[PDB]
Amino acid sequence: MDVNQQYNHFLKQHVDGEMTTLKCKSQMEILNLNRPDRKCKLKNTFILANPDQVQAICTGGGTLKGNNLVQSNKPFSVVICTHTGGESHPNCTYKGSSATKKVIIACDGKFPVHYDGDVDIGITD
Repeated sequence: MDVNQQYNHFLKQHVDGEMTTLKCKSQMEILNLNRPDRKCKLKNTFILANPDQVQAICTGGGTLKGNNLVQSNKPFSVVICTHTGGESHPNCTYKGSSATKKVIIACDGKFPVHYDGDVDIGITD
């Protein structure tokens, strides 16, 4: 299929089948090192699934809400990394939490996307 670089960016920021609460420090450092001023991102949600399962949200596996937002019809295992302290790397502190939730993402045609990666995917149910 065709490459959508925003889809690759989405997978890098939000899709990791091997993510755990204990891995928040290492995974957030990766995201924070690419942010202007290396400001501590206040939250990031990781989906424990393969790209095909998440891409499907855009092509038969999701409910259209509003403003290009689509809610997955099935729940996903997620890991949420939440800021507890720091303004910038390397003084960022995170708490990891696990949940099972339908995810809310942006779809550009058949491609999950995130614009500016300054926000996060949504969770519900």
